[PDB]
Amino acid sequence: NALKSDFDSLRDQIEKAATSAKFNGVSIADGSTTKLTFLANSDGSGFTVNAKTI
Amino acid sequence: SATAASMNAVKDSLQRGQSTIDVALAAGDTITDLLGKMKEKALAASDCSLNTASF
Repeated sequence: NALKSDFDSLRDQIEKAATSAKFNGVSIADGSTTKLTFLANSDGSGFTVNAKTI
Repeated sequence: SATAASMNAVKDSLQRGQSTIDVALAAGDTITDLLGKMKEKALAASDCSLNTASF
């Protein structure tokens, strides 16, 4: 039971840590979106960063 | 000499044309500056990672 409680505590810690990794309301670690594209060129071309849900 | 007096009349029309085109050129310079700024704003707004508040 003690080991089970330790496991549960660590899992809840993981969830808390993962859900709070937001900057400006968007994140690449929660799984809310599939990718984020930033500006890469003066003509509108994009730099794509795929989302890595952790 | 009548023709020389007529040329004296022509010079005024040419000067008025100068003034009109100068006004147009000043406005055009301002407009080109504004168009550059508009292009920058439109480029910035095309980013897909922006909030609803920055758009």
